[PDB]
Amino acid sequence: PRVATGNDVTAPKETTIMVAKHSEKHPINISFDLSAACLEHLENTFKNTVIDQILNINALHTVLRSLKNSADSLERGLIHAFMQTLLRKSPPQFIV
Amino acid sequence: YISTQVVSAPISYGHFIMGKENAVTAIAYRAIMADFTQFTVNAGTEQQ
Amino acid sequence: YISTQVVSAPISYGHFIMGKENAVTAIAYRAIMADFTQFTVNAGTEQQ
Amino acid sequence: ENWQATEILPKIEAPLNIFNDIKTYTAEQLFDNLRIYFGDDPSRYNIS
Amino acid sequence: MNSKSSARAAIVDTVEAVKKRKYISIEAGTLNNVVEKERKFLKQFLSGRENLRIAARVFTPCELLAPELENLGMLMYRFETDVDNPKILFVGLFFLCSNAFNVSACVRTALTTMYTNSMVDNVLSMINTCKYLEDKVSLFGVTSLVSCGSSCLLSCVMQGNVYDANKENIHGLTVLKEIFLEPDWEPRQHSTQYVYVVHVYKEVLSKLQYGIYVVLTSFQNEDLVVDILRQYFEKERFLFLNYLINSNTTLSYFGSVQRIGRCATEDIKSGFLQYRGITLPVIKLENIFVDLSEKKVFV
Repeated sequence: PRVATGNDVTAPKETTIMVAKHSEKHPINISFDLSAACLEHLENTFKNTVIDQILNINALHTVLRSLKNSADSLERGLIHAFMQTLLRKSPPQFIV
Repeated sequence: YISTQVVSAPISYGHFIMGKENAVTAIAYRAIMADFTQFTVNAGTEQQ
Repeated sequence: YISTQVVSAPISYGHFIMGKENAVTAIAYRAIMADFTQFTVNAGTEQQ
Repeated sequence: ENWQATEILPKIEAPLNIFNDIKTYTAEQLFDNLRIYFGDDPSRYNIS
Repeated sequence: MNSKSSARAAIVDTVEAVKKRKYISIEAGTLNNVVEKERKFLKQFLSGRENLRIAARVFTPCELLAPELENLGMLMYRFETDVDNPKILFVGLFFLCSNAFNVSACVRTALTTMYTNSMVDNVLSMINTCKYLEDKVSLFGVTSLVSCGSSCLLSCVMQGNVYDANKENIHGLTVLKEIFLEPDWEPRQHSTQYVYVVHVYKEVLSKLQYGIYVVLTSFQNEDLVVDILRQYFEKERFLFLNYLINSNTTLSYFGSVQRIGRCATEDIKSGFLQYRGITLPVIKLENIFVDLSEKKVFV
């Protein structure tokens, strides 16, 4: 918006300004590995023995706990990547 | 082998009119799809 | 100056689902227009 | 130039558009833009 | 018979065999405790029996990868270095075909003008101060997934077809059109040919100059291919017979051949690369099952 000008001053023109903001793109990832013995005891009970049942439940709790830990890690990766981007955007206070 | 035959011809032009679809794509993307609406309604169905 | 108070906050992600229109334009012109049905239904009217 | 619109999108059949073989046409370049692949090119799918 | 039905039966059998290789049936007691995300992951439960290609992650300073951060699919070379900080360093096929002698002067200078900086100049000085070439730098595989961060991450395929993921846009080996040649009576004899890499040295009165050749032939047998390459290289072989005695540099042969892997005859197509406007003719092999055999020397 302009302001009307008084005597001896050129009135300025209707300034129209068009800008465009792009999108940064940023992936995150989490690896976790299972051992081959864990993969073997996860998928079958060879014989239905007591020790084999114990190891089957340990393999299952290993898989479940690693899934929950990885999901938490994706949440915290979202936290940290967003804080990373705000710190790269933010100019410091004396400049501002 | 020459005989006059009574043929059923066109007499006027065909028409082609844009829709709002093609107007918006022509404005923003510099381009036109012919049959954008018939195209779209059969996009996700089995009969593509 | 420091208090602890209850604030109405979101709890889920916002959604967005790509239209059939945007799917067709993504296949054709390599582009998505967001809000495309609004640009369609507000184009030829007074309220652009 | 994009070809995936031809690769994917709805098409209209046409009977006897070529009475003659298009082997000769492809092999001796009748056309201006042509895209030919023998084995089935999986690049139809990366819709960016 | 019915035909259409049996065809659908075979296609369903192939899709179910892919699922049998991909997922694993779970015989855990599978109680109702877990959340639905873990529920659907325990129903699916992927394993990596699906890609069947062998890759390697690789870190390289990004000053060396000038066309190869843009053009996916290149031979790569491991250069071990006496610097403790980086023990290995990775090298483009074009970066080494610069000071190869087969390349004509126009293509050589053109590529060099791509490859002109301080890091690449120092590395070429190191390669020249090395005595031989073939066991200070070595063949490593085929490029996919260039990241180009600060220190660029390169994946590289040891075995299998060249693809990052999704099994889409399966890249191909890119060979400089000048450096390759096919020694056989009938080129492209019947069907899929084996692509080899031949390192050939040469001595212009002072130093050794290496040459990087790529051959394509229908022969599988390595004895047959070194027997055709001796017939090809019999003159310069003779010149090295005179050189290798008066020299004292620790090498004992004329050259060495090593198999990259399979190709297809109809998957050979010409083309050109361009980086910073330098048009550069290449022969682009399209689909390559990478299979590194041993180095086999010939004197």
